Amino acid sequence: AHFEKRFLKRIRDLGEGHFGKVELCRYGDNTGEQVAVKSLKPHIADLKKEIEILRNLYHENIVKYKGICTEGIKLIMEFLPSGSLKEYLPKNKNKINLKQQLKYAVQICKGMDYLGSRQYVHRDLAARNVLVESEHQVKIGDFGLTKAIETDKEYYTVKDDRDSPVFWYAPECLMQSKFYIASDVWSFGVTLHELLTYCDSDSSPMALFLKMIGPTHGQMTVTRLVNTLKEGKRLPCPPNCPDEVYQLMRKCWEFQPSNRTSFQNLIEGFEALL
Amino acid sequence: STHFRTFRSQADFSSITRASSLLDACGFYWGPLTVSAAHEKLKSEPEGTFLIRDSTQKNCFFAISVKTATGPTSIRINFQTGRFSLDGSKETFDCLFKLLEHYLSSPRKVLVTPLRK
Ligand SMILES: Nc1ncnc2c1ncn2[C@@H]1O[C@H](COP(=O)(O)OP(=O)(O)O)[C@@H](O)[C@H]1O
Ligand SMILES: [Mg+2]
Ligand SMILES: [Mg+2]
Repeated sequence: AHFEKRFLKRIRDLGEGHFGKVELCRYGDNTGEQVAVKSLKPHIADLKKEIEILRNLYHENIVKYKGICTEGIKLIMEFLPSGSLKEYLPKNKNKINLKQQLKYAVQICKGMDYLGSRQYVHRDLAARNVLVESEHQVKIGDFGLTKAIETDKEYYTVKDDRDSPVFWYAPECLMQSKFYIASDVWSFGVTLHELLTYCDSDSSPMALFLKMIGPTHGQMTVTRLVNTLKEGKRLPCPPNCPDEVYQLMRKCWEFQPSNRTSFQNLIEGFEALL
Repeated sequence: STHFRTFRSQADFSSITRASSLLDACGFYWGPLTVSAAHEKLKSEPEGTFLIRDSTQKNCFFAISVKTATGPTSIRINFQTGRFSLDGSKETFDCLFKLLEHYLSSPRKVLVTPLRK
């Protein structure tokens, strides 16, 4: 489980996140398979925590852990060629129909429900972090912000002083930094909105919420986002999205965490439509 | 522009909504004014005319824009655990308007008259 830095290929780059960079490598015979290596891209203590989380997870709809490259530390994992839904959906708009989207929504819920069974809250469930293995299979990655809820507690309060994808976050996360399992359910409804809009930039969660908010900048954007959610305003029904699917999407956006649906009820909801 | 910091506590969120509520009451709060837009409104005002607006930085809430001898400038309002403080000062206040009422009596005499809408 220990890869040597002297045999890494460093082919090209795969994708850049808000916290790190991912590159494609292989490890003169070229007998090594393709692997995705995640570097720090300036911190060092957070990447070690992310590796310990990924090595603890083992699910069909979660990116498989591979190894570690010492020096600094680099994370090695399986390489999914189709990238993320943020890149796969805009390129296959006429290929992925509604039934295939609902199939993706079921796989994401089964992966998130398993993640919740291990007291883990993802805290960054978005289409850019849902990797695509094939046309019929997707996996969940990016656990840099994942936190573990204590077995006797119902949520985990964050004192990280780090940036957060606020346009995917529930009101309790924005106002108090509290993260329930229901907080990931909120993020799923936003991610489901991305999946149905094929990750269109003009219909992104940020662009639509900024339209509802109006002129804003700075950290006061968070304040105005909370006030917009307090007014009962949510992302609209995507075009060509049936009412039965949008109702399940609205169940994820209840202001109260206790009023939101669970992942197991979402699986039963989407499976009833297939 | 994608990521921000969530509020660290309900008390912190109550502090900012309390300040935003008081700022909407006064006439010299302009909300989402940029640095260039605020300085254009202040360059022709008498020296010492100040203004309250939202900061443009991700990690800051409010900022003050005043006209000094060299023209319109801007100062950050640091917020930490319900306390407000200026970027170049060590005086903390539990209220934003107590911070303003203090520097209206400061020996520096930087702020004197507010620019109303
Ligand atoms: N194993 C992988 N296979 C294919 N693409 C990947 C893989 N890992 C990461 N990526 C790409 O890298 C991008 C960002 O990776 P991620 O680790 O989520 O960033 P960060 O965690 O720094 O925010 C994603 O959009 C994804 O497309
Ligand atoms: Mg990411
Ligand atoms: Mg990340």
